[PDB]
Amino acid sequence: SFIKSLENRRTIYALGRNVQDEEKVIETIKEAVRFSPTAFNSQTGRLLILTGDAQDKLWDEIVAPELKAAMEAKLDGFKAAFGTILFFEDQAVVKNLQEQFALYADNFPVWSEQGSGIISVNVWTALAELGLGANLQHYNPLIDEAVAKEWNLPESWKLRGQLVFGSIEAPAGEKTFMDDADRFIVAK
Amino acid sequence: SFIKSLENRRTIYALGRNVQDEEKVIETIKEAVRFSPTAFNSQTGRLLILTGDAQDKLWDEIVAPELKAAMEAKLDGFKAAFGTILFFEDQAVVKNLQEQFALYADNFPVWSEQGSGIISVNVWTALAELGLGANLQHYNPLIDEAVAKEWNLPESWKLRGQLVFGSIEAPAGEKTFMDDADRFIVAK
Ligand SMILES: Cc1cc2nc3c(=O)[nH]c(=O)nc-3n(C[C@H](O)[C@H](O)[C@H](O)COP(=O)(O)O)c2cc1C
Ligand SMILES: Cc1cc2nc3c(=O)[nH]c(=O)nc-3n(C[C@H](O)[C@H](O)[C@H](O)COP(=O)(O)O)c2cc1C
Ligand SMILES: O=[N+]([O-])c1ccc(O)cc1
Ligand SMILES: O=[N+]([O-])c1ccc(O)cc1
Repeated sequence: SFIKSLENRRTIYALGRNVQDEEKVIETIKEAVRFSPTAFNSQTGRLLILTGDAQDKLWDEIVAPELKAAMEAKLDGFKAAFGTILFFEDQAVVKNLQEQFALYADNFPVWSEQGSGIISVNVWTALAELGLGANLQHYNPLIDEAVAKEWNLPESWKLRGQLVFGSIEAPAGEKTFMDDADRFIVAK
Repeated sequence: SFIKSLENRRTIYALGRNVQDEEKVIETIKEAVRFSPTAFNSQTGRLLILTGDAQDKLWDEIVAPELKAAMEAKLDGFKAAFGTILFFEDQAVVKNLQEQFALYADNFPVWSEQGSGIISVNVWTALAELGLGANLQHYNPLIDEAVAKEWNLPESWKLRGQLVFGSIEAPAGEKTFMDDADRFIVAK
C-alpha cells in the first residue's frame, strides 16, 4: 500500500548505525531519485551520500565549526547516524533551460525547488520502507563551500537539504493534522 | 514495494472518465496530502478537486478563454479527463511563520514551494496505484483569479499546479535517465 508507505515515513531524531545492508540502502536511494518526476525530465537533482568516516567529517569538521564560527559572530545526534544524504540542484541545467525556453525562464527555478522536495521525500520514504529512520536538516547555505571543497563538487550544485539517516533508536513523536475542511474543497 | 509504486507513476496525456469509485479516489487524494511532510508541520498545501460539471467549466469557461485572450495579445484532451486537482499554497500561513520565526523568514517560501512539489507527486503516485493516470500542468498565474472567483477561494491560496487525472486511455511514452555517475556521489 502506497498510502501506508507514506504514513510509515516519519521524522526520527534518534538514529544509530545498526544498518544491515549498506549496498541495498544505496541502491534504494538511487532508485527513489531515478523514478521521481522533474519538469521537462530535466533531472536537476544531485546527491552526495556520506557514510562512515565521511559522515563523521561532515558533522565534526564542517557543520560544527561553521555553526560555532557563525554563532560567535548538540549536533552529536546527527553524527551518531549512519549517514547523511546531501541534496543539491544543478544550476547549470536550470540556467540552460532558461536559455533554451526563455518563455518559461521564471518557472524552472520554481520547478527545480519543487523537484528538490520531491526527491528528498521519495528517498526519505524509501528508506523508511527499509526500516530506517531519517530527518531533514537545513544547514545550507552556511556549510555549502566547505562541503563543495571537501568532496570536490561542481560549483553549479546548489545545496538544498541534508537528510540524516540510520537505524531507528527511538520512535517518532506525536503529530497533529489540520481539519480536512480547511484544506480540501471538492466540487462536482 | 514503494520503489515499484514510484515507477508506476507516469505522465499520462490520454485520459478518460472510466473511473469506478470516485469516493475512494477522493479519500486517497486526501490521505496522500495528509501524510506528506511539511516544514514545521505547517501543512501549507490547499486543494481544489474538480470533477463532472466543474471539470468542464474549468477548461471550457476559464482556461480556454484566458489562453485565447492572452495569446491574441487543443485543451480538449485535458477536459476529457475525469477531473483536475488544483494545488495551492496558503500564503497566510507562510507569512505568519515568517513573522513568528523571523530568523527563517527566507526559508518558509522555499520550503512551501518544496511542499507543493511533495504533495503534488504523492497524490499523483497514489492515483497511479489506483490504476488512474495523470499529468501535471501549469496555467498559473494566468487562470488564478478566475478560479478563485468561480469557487470562492481565499485570496491567500496561491495556485501552483493543476494535476489532471482520469482513466488511462493510452500508455506513457518513452523516458530516458541520466548516467548515475553524473548525479550520485557516494563517499565512505
Ligand atoms: C521542506 C521541508 C523542510 C523541513 N525542515 C526541517 C528542518 O530544517 N529541521 C528539522 O528538524 N525538520 C524539518 N522538517 C521536518 C518537518 O518538521 C516534519 O516532516 C513535519 O513536522 C512532519 O513530521 P514527520 O516528518 O514525522 O511526518 C522539514 C520537512 C519538510 C517537508
Ligand atoms: C515540478 C514539475 C513540473 C512539471 N511541469 C509540467 C508542465 O507544465 N506540463 C506538462 O505537460 N508536464 C509537466 N511535468 C511533467 C514532467 O515533464 C514529467 O514528469 C517528466 O518528463 C518525467 O516523465 P514522467 O512524469 O512520465 O515520469 C512537470 C513535472 C514536475 C515534477
Ligand atoms: O508545454 N509546456 O508548457 C510544458 C511541457 C512539459 C513540461 O515539463 C513543462 C512545460
Ligand atoms: O530548528 N530548526 O531549524 C527547524 C526545526 C524544524 C523545522 O521544521 C524547521 C527548522
